[PDB]
Amino acid sequence: VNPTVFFDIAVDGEPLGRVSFELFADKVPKTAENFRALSTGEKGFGYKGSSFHRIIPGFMCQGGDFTRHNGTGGKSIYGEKFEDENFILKHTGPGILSMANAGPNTNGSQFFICTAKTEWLDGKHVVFGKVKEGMNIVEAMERFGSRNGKTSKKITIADCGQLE
Amino acid sequence: SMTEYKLVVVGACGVGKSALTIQLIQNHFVDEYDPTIEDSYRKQVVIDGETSLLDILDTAGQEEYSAMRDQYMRTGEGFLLVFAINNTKSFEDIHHYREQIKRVKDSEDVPMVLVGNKSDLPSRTVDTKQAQDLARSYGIPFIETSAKTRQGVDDAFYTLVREIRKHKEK
Ligand SMILES: *CCC(=O)N1CC[C@H](C(=O)N(C)[C@H](C(=O)N[C@H]2Cc3cc(O)cc(c3)-c3ccc4c(c3)c(c(-c3ccccc3CCOC)n4CC)CC(C)(C)COC(=O)[C@@H]3CCCN(N3)C2=O)C(C)C)C1
Ligand SMILES: Nc1nc2c(ncn2[C@@H]2O[C@H](COP(=O)(O)OP(=O)(O)NP(=O)(O)O)[C@@H](O)[C@H]2O)c(=O)[nH]1
Ligand SMILES: [Mg+2]
Repeated sequence: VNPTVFFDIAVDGEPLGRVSFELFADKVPKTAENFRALSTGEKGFGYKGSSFHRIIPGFMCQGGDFTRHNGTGGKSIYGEKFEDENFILKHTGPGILSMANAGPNTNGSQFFICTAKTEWLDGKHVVFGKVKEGMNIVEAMERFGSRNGKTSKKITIADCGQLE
Repeated sequence: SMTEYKLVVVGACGVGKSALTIQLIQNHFVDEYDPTIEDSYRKQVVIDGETSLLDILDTAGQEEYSAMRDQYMRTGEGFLLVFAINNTKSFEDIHHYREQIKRVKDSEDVPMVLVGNKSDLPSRTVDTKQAQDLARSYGIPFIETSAKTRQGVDDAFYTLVREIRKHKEK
């Protein structure tokens, strides 16, 4: 009964492929619901159109700033920030979906997909989902990154929503 | 002949490390905040009649990655300790940076300059006497800068080079 959402990824507007996620509403309900609703756009704002602005090979693909469009913004469905729900789930390997933040209790909309185990983030970033299908698309995205996260072409969420 | 120096810019997130570097390298300033992971720059300058290549390492203001931090401090020959005159915590952070640099380098005497940035802003929370007194207690220079007006920018980097040169005489 955990929800599934899809991203259709684009490179300078051209379709790259689809990534789907299982959202762990069974263990992290409020954080999963934020990401779900941002993916559907049902609140009148969300991820559709926004970019993966920071992609560091061997670590993660980070996106979700639909308010400032530069890596510094984002907002949740509960307000600008919300607290860290729990740390039950850990950064166990590639495909983990976790919240970005600027310190404790600053979750908004930005998120990252791990491309490796990132265990030093355990207890500091809330894990709330995992890649279901399309890890090969995530690996393609990772190739557009660089040492300092700058991407060689514009990587966007051209479409997104809830699967079912 | 010429010389070459590895300068490292450290300090809390948001204080203006990148803006200061981009003014020195590219002679412009933008309001938009682009948070740093890590960036490097080379620039040839003439300081006190001596031509030098500055290898500038612009670090992120972060406190989670100590092994990368330590290597930055091992390789750097001089360090800009940047705080913002409207960020009291960034000034309270400064002593931590000097402590870590001295530890990694295993030395009491490491080329450093204290940089009080955003001096253009009307929202000061750190008075300059505080910063002057701290730099004096360290025996290092204190330079007031604004990346936005370019005030003090060349001064900060050139002074750091002079401190490196003074250290090499010992
Ligand atoms: C004082 C900090 C602060 O308040 N702010 C506010 C504005 C910034 C901010 O937090 N956001 C924009 C925030 C966000 O994106 N959060 C990130 C965490 C983060 C932010 C920033 O600005 C920089 C860094 C992390 C960072 C800096 C330097 C790093 C770094 C991360 C990593 C490494 C590294 C370690 C070991 C080997 C290699 C490297 C990198 C170079 O070689 C490839 N360095 C260099 C010392 C760590 C990796 C994993 C490589 C990158 O991690 C990230 O980017 C993390 C991953 C988890 C998710 N997040 N980014 C965040 O949540 C917005 C508002 C969400 C600063
Ligand atoms: N008014 C004013 N704003 C400044 C000055 N220096 C930097 N800023 C502004 O402060 C913000 C952060 O600057 P930035 O140089 O990116 O800071 P940083 O220390 O490199 N941050 P990080 O540690 O994340 O890399 C930007 O919006 C920038 O325009 C200054 O001298 N005056
Ligand atoms: Mg910077």
